[PDB]
Amino acid sequence: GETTDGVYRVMTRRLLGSTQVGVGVMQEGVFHTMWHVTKGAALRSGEGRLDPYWGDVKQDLVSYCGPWKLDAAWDGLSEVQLLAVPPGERAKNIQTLPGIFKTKDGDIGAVALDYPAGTSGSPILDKCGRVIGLYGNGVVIKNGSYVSAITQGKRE
Amino acid sequence: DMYIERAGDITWEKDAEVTGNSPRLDVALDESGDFSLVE
Ligand SMILES: CNC(=O)[C@H](Nc1ccc2c(c1)C(=O)OC2)c1cc(Cl)cc2[nH]ncc12
Repeated sequence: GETTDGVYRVMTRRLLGSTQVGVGVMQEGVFHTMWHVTKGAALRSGEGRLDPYWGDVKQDLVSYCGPWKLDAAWDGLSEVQLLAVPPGERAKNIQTLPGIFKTKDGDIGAVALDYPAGTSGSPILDKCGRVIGLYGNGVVIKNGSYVSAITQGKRE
Repeated sequence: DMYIERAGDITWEKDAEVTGNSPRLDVALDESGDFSLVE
């Protein structure tokens, strides 16, 4: 079905009404989303079918129709934009300066923006519009607020 | 079954709502892909 580049909502009819369980990015004929959104299950795009190609529970990422294509990275200095696609609400760009997740295996960018769980998979962009990662896997800090990692995959 | 619906183009919006802070957090990542705060 539809393979035009852009941000897409991930929906389900298994529960009451139509529910948005996540978001994803279509780029170079590949759909990129977070693993906890689809659990690696097949997706539908109109009459067409999208089968998983690559996935990883630890990275919390999954690609459909082909290998992961997103490889732009945060520069460690500039502000970024979360193209938040919230459930039942219009796509909206939110500008922020990312923080840092310091891990035993290096530092990762982090966006401190609080959105519904069905917003997971929303792309984070640089000033060029390039997807530097996905919003939706992070931690809930002491004051009850949410902080997500800027999760980026590897382009083979 | 799950399905996808187009929600828009991926472009930077000049004059967008600037919000959110930049916190530096000590975190751990487990084998199940879950983050946790290290203190
Ligand atoms: C700390 N939790 C999260 O990061 C939530 N997503 C999520 C949920 C379930 C799983 C995973 C991730 C994962 O890796 O395995 C199971 C989440 C996303 C968003 Cl966009 C806004 C949120 N506000 N509160 C929570 C939450």
